[PDB]
Amino acid sequence: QLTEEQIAEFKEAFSLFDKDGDGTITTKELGTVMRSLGQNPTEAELQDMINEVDADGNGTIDFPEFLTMMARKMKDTDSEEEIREAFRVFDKDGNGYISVAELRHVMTNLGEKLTDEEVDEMIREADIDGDGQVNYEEFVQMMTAK
Amino acid sequence: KKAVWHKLLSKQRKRAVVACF
Ligand SMILES: [Ca+2]
Ligand SMILES: [Ca+2]
Ligand SMILES: [Ca+2]
Ligand SMILES: [Ca+2]
Repeated sequence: QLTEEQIAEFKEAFSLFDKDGDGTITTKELGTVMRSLGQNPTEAELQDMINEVDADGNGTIDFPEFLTMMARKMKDTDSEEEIREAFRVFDKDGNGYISVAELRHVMTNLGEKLTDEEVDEMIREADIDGDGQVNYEEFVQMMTAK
Repeated sequence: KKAVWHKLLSKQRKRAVVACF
């Protein structure tokens, strides 16, 4: 069903939600993650999401339940397809380059406070060829390390 | 800062996982 590489990647994802390491994701933990992404879920939304994934109706998500979800929805992700997907999302106009203005929009969309000086520094540090934007090879070099 | 690049990748990954619920 699921390989070992992907079960390890999914456990690492799980750990980002299970902040107290108790082996369950609560509506509180899901809500914390969502608000860290700039989203504003209601408690009713959070409950609906937990209910969709929660196989034994105990009102929390254990790792087996989370794994069943990832296997239904993400059974083809690696560190590589995720970087490729992130680049496609960030490159709003689809020209194969991330601009200063595109990175500002991504930051807002993901609830990351910004300044112009921070965005400039980010583009300059990633921009290996000096053309003033970040192409995919540049992105991959910057994103390969966690 | 590289940390902020990495944090954005992780936020995008978390958004994709949240969208699976
Ligand atoms: Ca927990
Ligand atoms: Ca459960
Ligand atoms: Ca672009
Ligand atoms: Ca460049």
